[PDB]
Amino acid sequence: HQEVPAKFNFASDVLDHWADMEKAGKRPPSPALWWVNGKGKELMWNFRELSENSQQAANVLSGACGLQRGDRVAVVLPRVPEWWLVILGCIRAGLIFMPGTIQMKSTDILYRLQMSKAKAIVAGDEVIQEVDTVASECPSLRIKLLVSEKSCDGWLNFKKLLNEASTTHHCVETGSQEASAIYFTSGTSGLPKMAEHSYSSLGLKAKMDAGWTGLQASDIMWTISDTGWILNILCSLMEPWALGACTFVHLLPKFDPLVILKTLSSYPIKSMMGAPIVYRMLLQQDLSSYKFPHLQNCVTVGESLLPETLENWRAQTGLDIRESYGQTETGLTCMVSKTMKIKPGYMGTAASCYDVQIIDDKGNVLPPGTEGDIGIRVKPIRPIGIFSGYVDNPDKTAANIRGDFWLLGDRGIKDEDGYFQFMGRADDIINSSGYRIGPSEVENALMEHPAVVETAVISSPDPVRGEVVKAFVVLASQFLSHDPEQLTKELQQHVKSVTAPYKYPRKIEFVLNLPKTVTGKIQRAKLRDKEWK
Ligand SMILES: CCCC(=O)SCCNC(=O)CCNC(=O)[C@@H](O)C(C)(C)COP(=O)(O)OP(=O)(O)OC[C@H]1O[C@@H](n2cnc3c(N)ncnc32)[C@H](O)[C@@H]1OP(=O)(O)O
Ligand SMILES: Nc1ncnc2c1ncn2[C@@H]1O[C@H](COP(=O)(O)O)[C@@H](O)[C@H]1O
Repeated sequence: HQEVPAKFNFASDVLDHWADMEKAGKRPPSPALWWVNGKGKELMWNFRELSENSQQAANVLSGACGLQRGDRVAVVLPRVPEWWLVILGCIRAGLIFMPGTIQMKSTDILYRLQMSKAKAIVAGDEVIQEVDTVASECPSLRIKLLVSEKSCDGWLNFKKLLNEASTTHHCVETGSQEASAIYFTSGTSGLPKMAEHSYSSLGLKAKMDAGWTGLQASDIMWTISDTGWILNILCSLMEPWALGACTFVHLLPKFDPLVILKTLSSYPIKSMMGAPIVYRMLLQQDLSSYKFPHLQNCVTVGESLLPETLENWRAQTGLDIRESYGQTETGLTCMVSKTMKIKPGYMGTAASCYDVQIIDDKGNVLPPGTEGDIGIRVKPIRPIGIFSGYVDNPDKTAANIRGDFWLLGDRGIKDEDGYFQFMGRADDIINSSGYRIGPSEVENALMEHPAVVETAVISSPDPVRGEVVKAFVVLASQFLSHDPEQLTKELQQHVKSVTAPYKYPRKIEFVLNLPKTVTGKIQRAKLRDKEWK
């Protein structure tokens, strides 16, 4: 059960509120999207322009391309304004948007198009070849829209059609619970599932969290993220636009901490969001060379924020980092808001929609100080912000419900004030530098190589990245004579070539056998335990 309005749409109910206010002269034209490429190109839309231009977006998707309410549109773009325009476009036209990363390889993309039966893909120069390799294998795929300075046979020209489109679109009266986005999400075993979010679970939820960061209507916030991750829709797009604030985007084509540091010291960025690894890379630089007195709010999600990282950032910049915690399925689940005291090593308290608790094997709420499983009350009322379920897979959804609670799959402890401390993933999912990696994905990749007869992929402790993907590999005997170091690199290269490179095995150990259950299932937990300390 849920307690929402019957209808909601971020675009008509939030974005267009800010456009009208400018139109009505009740607010001056206020910056919404400020994009830079680092090479001297900058573009800015105020809220009217953002509105007008994304209505153009919607008319491209629904008029030119004929996409219809409920159709699914894959979106694989780098950090260019058109991602924001397209996403808004989908929201207006009632299209289900499915972001992914430009790190994807052809098989990654095939898997998503076939699984989702997408009717459209909106891509850039990065993956176009990749897509063309597999498009003929996707019978539901009708529309291929390319965001590029070049045109290409078989691709519609987004930037041209956009410019040709009307600035008036009639926004669809989308329902609160109606599908708006699918985000593919990795699991403890098997390949990625389709996590479906509603118009409310993203848009209403973000409206209600808006401000936790410390952002005000007149500030600029820079979220540093691949456009594919849910971080992007919630913090780069919805958080600021809920408040009428401006969102900053740097193409940041190579993730360069020095460019980050120069950007912070050259623009009036008030808030920044990024995974802890971003703050760690930044700390490896010489921050004395930079000053950014305008920056006041630094937040993080995706990984545990190390007390030492928190400490050093404070020492080196005079600023706190306020942590938050969540997953694709739940969004922002816990946070340290601007006014809360920071407890090093704790990720904050429940998002305001959520009853978050530590729960036992039978689903009972545990007392403070007791380790258990972290859970969001979803019965009898399902809170605004929880996703709608795994598409086509209600069993897997049912499988993460225990009693009245949805299970995050993380262990934790709750203190006396309701602050949560993360105590580890309870399953085989790997978290490496803020990525959520399914072990089967990396295993299948390795198994394609003739050298690998059997493999198990588990997490390995790493100072810098927290945790890295490690493979245990049983070798085809022919290969026992190869140089190990050479063979390791060959295998690493192989994984990187067939699936998004971020998941490759940074460590590989060759072994004669993998431990198993009497039923013949590999005991990753066993390997994982031995690998830690
Ligand atoms: C409510 C929940 C919200 C959320 O938290 S959503 C989750 C948020 N998570 C994140 O944002 C993840 C953030 N972390 C990162 O982005 C980091 O990985 C970070 C900061 C960019 C550092 O990245 P890098 O080490 O440069 O690269 P990477 O860690 O992504 O690993 C990729 C490996 O492969 C390479 N690669 C990348 N693109 C490639 C390409 N197109 N072709 C061939 N190779 C490529 C890359 O060099 C790296 O390999 P290597 O370490 O150099 O051997
Ligand atoms: N603040 C944090 N501390 C520790 N782990 C986190 C934090 N935020 C996110 N995670 C991990 O990342 C997962 C979410 O991955 P994703 O679904 O890609 O957002 C969670 O289930 C946690 O395992």
